[PDB]
Amino acid sequence: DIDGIREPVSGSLLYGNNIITGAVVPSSNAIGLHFYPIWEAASLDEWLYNGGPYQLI
Amino acid sequence: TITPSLKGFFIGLLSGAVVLGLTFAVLIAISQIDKVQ
Amino acid sequence: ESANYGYKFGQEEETYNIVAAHGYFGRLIFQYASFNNSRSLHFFLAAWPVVGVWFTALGISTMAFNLNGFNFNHSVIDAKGNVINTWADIINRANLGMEVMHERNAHNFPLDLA
Amino acid sequence: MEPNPNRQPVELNRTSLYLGLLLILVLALLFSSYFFN
Amino acid sequence: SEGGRIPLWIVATVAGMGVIVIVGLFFYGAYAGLGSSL
Amino acid sequence: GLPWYRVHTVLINDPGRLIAAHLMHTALVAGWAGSMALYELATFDPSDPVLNPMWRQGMFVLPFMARLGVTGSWSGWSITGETGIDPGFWSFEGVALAHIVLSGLLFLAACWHWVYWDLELFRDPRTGEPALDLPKMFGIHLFLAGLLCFGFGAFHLTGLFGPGMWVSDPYGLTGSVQPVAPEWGPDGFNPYNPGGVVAHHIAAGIVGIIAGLFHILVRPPQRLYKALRMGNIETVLSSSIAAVFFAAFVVAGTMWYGSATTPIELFGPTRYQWDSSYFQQEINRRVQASLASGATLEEAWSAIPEKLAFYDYIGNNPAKGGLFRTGPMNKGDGIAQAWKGHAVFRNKEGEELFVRRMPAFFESFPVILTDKNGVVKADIPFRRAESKYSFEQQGVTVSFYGGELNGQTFTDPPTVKSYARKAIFGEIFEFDTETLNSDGIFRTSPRGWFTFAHAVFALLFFFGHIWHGARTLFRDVFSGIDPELSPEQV
Amino acid sequence: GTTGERPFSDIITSVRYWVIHSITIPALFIAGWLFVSTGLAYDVFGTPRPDSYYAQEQRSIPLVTDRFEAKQQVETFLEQLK
Amino acid sequence: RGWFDILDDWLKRDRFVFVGWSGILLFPCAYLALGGWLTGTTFVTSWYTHGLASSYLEGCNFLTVAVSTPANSMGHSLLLLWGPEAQGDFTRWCQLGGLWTFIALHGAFGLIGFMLRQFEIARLVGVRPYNAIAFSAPIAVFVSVFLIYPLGQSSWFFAPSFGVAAIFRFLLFFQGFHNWTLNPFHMMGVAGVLGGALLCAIHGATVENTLFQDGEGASTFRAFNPTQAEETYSMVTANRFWSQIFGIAFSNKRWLHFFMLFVPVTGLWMSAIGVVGLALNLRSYDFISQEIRAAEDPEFETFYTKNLLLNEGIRAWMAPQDQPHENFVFPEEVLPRGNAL
Amino acid sequence: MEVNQLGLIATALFVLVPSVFLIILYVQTESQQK
Amino acid sequence: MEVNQLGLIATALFVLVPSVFLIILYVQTESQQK
Amino acid sequence: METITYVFIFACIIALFFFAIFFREPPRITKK
Amino acid sequence: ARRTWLGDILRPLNSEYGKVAPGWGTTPLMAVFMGLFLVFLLIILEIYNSTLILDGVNVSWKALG
Amino acid sequence: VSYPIFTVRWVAVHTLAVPTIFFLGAIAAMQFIQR
Ligand code: CLA
Ligand code: CLA
Ligand SMILES: C=Cc1c(C)c2cc3nc(c4c5[nH]c(cc6nc(cc1[nH]2)C(C)=C6CC)c(C)c5C(=O)[C@@H]4C(=O)OC)[C@@H](CCC(=O)OC/C=C(\C)CCC[C@@H](C)CCC[C@H](C)CCCC(C)C)[C@@H]3C
Ligand SMILES: CC1=C(/C=C/C(C)=C/C=C/C(C)=C/C=C/C=C(C)/C=C/C=C(C)/C=C/C2=C(C)CCCC2(C)C)C(C)(C)CCC1
Ligand SMILES: CC1=C(/C=C/C(C)=C/C=C/C(C)=C/C=C/C=C(C)/C=C/C=C(C)/C=C/C2=C(C)CCCC2(C)C)C(C)(C)CCC1
Ligand SMILES: CCNc1nc(NC(C)(C)C)nc(SC)n1
Ligand SMILES: [Ca+2]
Ligand SMILES: [Cl-]
Ligand SMILES: [Fe+2]
Repeated sequence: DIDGIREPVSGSLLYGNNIITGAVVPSSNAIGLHFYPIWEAASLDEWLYNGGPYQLI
Repeated sequence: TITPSLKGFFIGLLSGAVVLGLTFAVLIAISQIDKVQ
Repeated sequence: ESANYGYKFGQEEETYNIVAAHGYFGRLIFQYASFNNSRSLHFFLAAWPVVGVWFTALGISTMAFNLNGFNFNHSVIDAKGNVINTWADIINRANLGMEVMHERNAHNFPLDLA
Repeated sequence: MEPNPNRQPVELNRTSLYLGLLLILVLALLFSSYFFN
Repeated sequence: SEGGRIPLWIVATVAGMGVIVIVGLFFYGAYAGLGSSL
Repeated sequence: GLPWYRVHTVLINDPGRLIAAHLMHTALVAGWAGSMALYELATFDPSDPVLNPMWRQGMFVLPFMARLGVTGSWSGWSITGETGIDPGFWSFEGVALAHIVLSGLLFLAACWHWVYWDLELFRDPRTGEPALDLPKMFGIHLFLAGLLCFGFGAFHLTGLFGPGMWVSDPYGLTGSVQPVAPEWGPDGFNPYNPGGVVAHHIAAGIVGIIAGLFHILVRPPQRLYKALRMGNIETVLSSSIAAVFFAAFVVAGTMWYGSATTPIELFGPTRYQWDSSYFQQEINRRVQASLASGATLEEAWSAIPEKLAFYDYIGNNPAKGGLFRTGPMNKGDGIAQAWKGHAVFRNKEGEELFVRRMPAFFESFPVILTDKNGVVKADIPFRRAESKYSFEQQGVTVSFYGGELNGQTFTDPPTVKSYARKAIFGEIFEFDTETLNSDGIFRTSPRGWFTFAHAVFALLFFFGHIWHGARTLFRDVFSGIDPELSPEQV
Repeated sequence: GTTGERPFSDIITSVRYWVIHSITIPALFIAGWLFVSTGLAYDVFGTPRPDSYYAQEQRSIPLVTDRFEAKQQVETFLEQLK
Repeated sequence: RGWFDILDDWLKRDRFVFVGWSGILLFPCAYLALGGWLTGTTFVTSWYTHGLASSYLEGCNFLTVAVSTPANSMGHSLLLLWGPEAQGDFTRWCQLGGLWTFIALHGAFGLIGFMLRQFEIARLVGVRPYNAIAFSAPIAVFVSVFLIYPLGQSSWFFAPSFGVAAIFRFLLFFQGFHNWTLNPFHMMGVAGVLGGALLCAIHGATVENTLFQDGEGASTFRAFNPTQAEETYSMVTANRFWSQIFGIAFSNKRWLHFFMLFVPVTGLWMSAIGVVGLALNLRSYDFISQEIRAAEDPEFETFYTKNLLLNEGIRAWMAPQDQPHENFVFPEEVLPRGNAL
Repeated sequence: MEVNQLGLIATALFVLVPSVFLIILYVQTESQQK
Repeated sequence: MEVNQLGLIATALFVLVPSVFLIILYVQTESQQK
Repeated sequence: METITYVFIFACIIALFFFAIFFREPPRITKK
Repeated sequence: ARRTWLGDILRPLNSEYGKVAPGWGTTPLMAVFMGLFLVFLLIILEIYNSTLILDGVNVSWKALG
Repeated sequence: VSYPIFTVRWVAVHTLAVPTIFFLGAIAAMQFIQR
């Protein structure tokens, strides 16, 4: 949910993308500039939904 | 026969040769005015 | 035979005639507009892109605080006040299309301040 | 028959193999998306 | 009348200011001309 | 030893194996032709020349065979759509058959010329070493070409001793193979006049025969033989390529803009016909004529031949499509089945509205309806919040004349809009999307592909010319340079 | 390192040079200036004057719409101006 | 010997600005092209052509000025000063955008002449012509983009107009209409130009910081032997550096330099082919598998679908004043727009 | 998903064929005596 | 017809792969000096 | 099927990387 | 070498190898057709481009039968 | 040395030098046009 409006943008191969379209999506806008380390989420499921991987990367 | 655009073609075909002319004229001339060896 | 073999890793002298190089290039344009100093050549070779990209990076870092590009929208106007378009305006339309369509559902208000 | 005297041997060094493959593979990573379209 | 007489460094700083002047006239023209917006 | 990209230099002066090579290539190009044919014959559907002609089926080779006469199949059918015709031996099957054999023979020939590479004919009596007198060769070959060029125009295109060529009216409705009489007048230089294709080959053929002889007799002025490093085959190449890519940039232009050589009934419409509403005007012209002779709107439009209406559909515009949108035009919008009919839109007041058509440039375009004076009267809104022209608020309706939907009218907004949404592409048709499992995304016609392919190859060949040419004028400095330090001081 | 031409450096310094160009340069300048300031340029290039894009009322553009009768069409566009 | 060899003699004479046979073609054109631009940029307008002010005389600045293309009515007409259009008249020619085909066609020959020059000068000086091979790349770009492209479209009107801003719209257009950024060939293009500007920078620095000391000064520039001899920088040290920081490193200056010719020339060649295809509109616009899933399933969203919507907006909001000859009228209600904006 | 059927084989042969080419050479080079 | 989608690629790689194998060897054998 | 093809090529490029860095032809000086 | 029937019969056609004409041979005569061809192309080009119109020659799908 | 004046270099230099100043003059004048 890149834009923080609960409208998930899937950007990975296994979820319908190809090399050209696929991408790692930016952290949520709900998050803004806040630090979002994995240990800041109730779960990974929550972390992958708010674009946690983006920051770690 | 010889329509307006046909006349223009000549005008450009003639105005073209002239340019090639004066150019090779001037050139061939100045060329033959120095080159000693 | 591959023209490449004509070079051995760990050579003492040079593998090309930098004087013949300069000789040709100096004649293409004109002598003083050509390098003969390999060191000055290579400095330029590095200086140019690095300096240019430095500015491009400062551009994105600068437009990160909303100091954007030149805005010549409706600059040239005629004797009555009518707006005479320039290519700068045709560019604005293409920009509006992008503005007006990006992030469909994310905006709730008039001005895009974010 | 006479052993034709116009032949030379052919060569491809290891580095060229690598440079080659790097090109083939990435082109493939670049065009596969459009092949599957 | 040849052979350098007018000192180069002066030919430059003079031809130089001379350009900052014309190129500067252009920049002024940007807030007044037709390229204005007013 | 040799870098991979030079392995073929092993022939630069082995006339024997050079011919062995060139023989194998011809074999493959001939072979390809034969089998590309069979592939089309195994998949081309002759069931309908009106709405499903070769150019809708991604046929590429089949058209070039009709342009010169071959228009039938041993199985009975024929390109024009006739029956009972007897193509004889020269049917598409025949042509395909022929090439496959010519290929097998050129193969065997390539083998023989490879093993017997050292024939004396390639050794110069004087130097006793391999050599080919290019200048005389060129003269000979050029003689044969013009001799053949001549014959082609003289006997084939004229019908004297041959079929003729494809000729059609101004709106690809009548096309066929017909004998064409020469044309030396001025209008014979008009790309769209068949007579010019005949005259050309007869004249150019002769000029070609003369010029050949010249070159078979007169020798090359020393000055030139030196300048153009003749007697160095790798220069014959640099020049040929320059010619080959010139030929290419030209065929690409005549395919895209159209000419008596790339007829629409064989390669498809032009992007330019759609641009200038070419066929739209021919239809109207006809419809208004029928109304003059006191016919009804139904009768007028019903008179309009399906084939004609079909050319007035943006889905046959070669300018629509994509680079990786593969296949025939049918994998796109589907196999055309029938013309639904002319759609006339009107609004509550009876006023007749008009659908703004889709310019080739646009992948997607909006539905806007205006009257004769171009005033926007109705449209399909994005943000309904403040729509003033919704089909609903305007009572827009649609009526059809001639075709499947002839005589019918539709008034429920959705259905009206559906058709309005279609009007955008020109004449509305009925497609069979099942069969080919179409996706509904426009693909380009053979006219389009041939054009793309040749424009690229040409532009690519330019580079070859510049490369080989350079490599001919600088053979000496190849491998590197050497000594002195002269530069500035003549 | 040399050719026939007289080393720019020498020329850009020769009082003769300036004696010539102090006249020539401003000459060319004042000429072009007048080219614009006399309105001549506008006619040499058919370029509209601030008061010649549209007719008083019209807000439409004088778009040339057909090649061959273009020049003719352009002339008529000048007709509405005034 | 004879007038020809005397004509030659003169031309191939080593002056300040080498003329040569080639010059007979280069200079006439090259100057006319540059001249016509500089002329239009300041004097000719694009009103009768695009309904646009395009010269200093009208108020445009160095960014907004330009020599705009001819009307769409002209089609692909060569628009000769004395042709059916202008009819010998000069001012009309100017107003019908005759100056475009002028700059275009002239500059075109000028690029031929120039490459020939390289070829001619190379030969004289006795060096290999790899400077000419290289320059094929820029020719291809100019040829495919300023000629082949519009030759495939409706007319010269859709070719890039000569000017700074007037080129940016050419860019925006291609995104919006051809979705050019998604094209395999444009990508290769950039990989080459971007990758070429890397070799440039990287090689330069590798040399300047891998130099031997041949002087006692800090400003090591003077310490260079214009007259060959030893390598001025440690090719052996450079090899070890990169071999330890990047893992891979050159070790054959002959190859390292050929590579530098290849990368950016190949890149531009590819970017050309992509455009030669955009001429026929045979673009790389969409991915069918993506569109099909987006149709049936409303919750599927990729950065790709997102982009396509940006294109729709570009096309809808630009088309009107960008294609005047189409007398487009798009009611406010038909204009695609997100919420609020 | 809804991809092209030939995409797989087009990509496979696009990688294999030329790679197999290079490899044939490199190995035949590599094994040349001296 | 109604065949297997992978049949084509299964047959292609089944022929290519091992053929490419043999060929790599034969050529590297063939080019061994003396 | 597509995913597999994309990952495979990627996996192949990384393999190449390895061999290129660690199995290059040692770069020899002078003698050659 | 290896002579052959066909080989001998064709032996003449390929033998005058380096044989060149002296000086500027036919060059000038050639430089004229060359210039003629150049003008010929410009014409047919300009005709296709409708820059050179000629009543009688109508460069469209029309003028067809 | 005894350098000449009118040379090939001179011609070129002026073909660009002369027009330029003429334009810089033209443009400098435009800065005052208005409405
Ligand atoms: C030379 C021109 C040429 C042209 C114009 C055509 C045109 C056409 N063919 Mg044909 N064909 C050709 C040669 C040609 N073919 C050859 C040599 C073969 C033998 C393999 C075939 C075999 C063939 C078959 C089997 C079929 C066709 C079909 C068709 C139609 C296909 C529509 C399509 O999907 O295109 C698609 C166009 C492309 C995918 C081109 C994209 C090329 C890109 C992806 C790669 C370029 C390579 C590389 C990556 C570049 C990198 C370089 C590096 C230095 C950077 C079309 C009219 C079809 C048909 O008849 O349908 C009804 C059909 O079934 N063709
Ligand atoms: C039209 C005829 C033609 C002919 C007879 C040649 C012949 C030759 N070229 Mg040349 N070339 C041509 C056109 C032609 N070229 C064009 C149009 C270009 C511009 C792209 C080039 C660019 C070019 C370069 C840059 C070089 C040559 C070189 C050579 C020599 C290479 C020796 C070799 O082992 O090849 C080796 C070929 C291969 C190992 C395989 C290439 C595999 C890929 C790229 C393509 C596979 C294509 C496919 C099977 C079918 C293509 C069909 C075609 C119509 C598109 C050879 C004498 C080389 C040279 O001068 O060496 C001294 C060299 O460096 N050429
Ligand atoms: C768009 C950016 C770009 C520009 C402006 C540019 C410019 C130039 N490159 C040259 C050379 C080169 N460029 C090369 C590789 C490359 N060049 C690249 C990109 C560029 N190269 C790239 C990406 C590559 C990698 C392949 C090489 C290998 C060379 C050379 O050897 C050559 C050189 O000598 O280096 C300095 C110079 C050739 C001079 C000439 O031929 O005059 C003759 C033609 C003239 C004078 C005018 C006619 C040209 C017409 C078409 C232009 C009209 C343009 C208007 C006047 C202005 C337009 C306004 C714009 C805003 C659109 C020239 C200054
Ligand atoms: C071309 C060129 C160049 C150029 C340059 C220039 C152009 C310069 C200029 C300069 C200048 C132009 C300068 C100036 C300076 C100044 C100063 C340093 C000043 C000071 C001042 C003061 C201190 C003041 C004061 C005052 C007053 C006046 C008034 C009252 C008050 C007061 C007191 C405040 C160069 C060399 C680079 C190089 C080569 C080329
Ligand atoms: C021996 C013999 C025989 C037989 C024969 C045969 C049977 C043959 C065949 C043949 C064949 C069967 C052939 C084929 C060929 C083919 C070809 C030649 C192909 C080609 C291809 C290509 C070239 C491709 C490419 C491409 C691609 C893939 C993609 C992109 C684009 C392009 C196009 C580039 C007989 C009985 C007569 C007798 C005598 C002997
Ligand atoms: C040594 C050859 N001369 C030479 N000169 C120049 N001059 C410019 C201005 C392009 C940097 N460049 C090069 S290539 C970096 N070479
Ligand atoms: Ca006023
Ligand atoms: Cl969103
Ligand atoms: Fe270097």
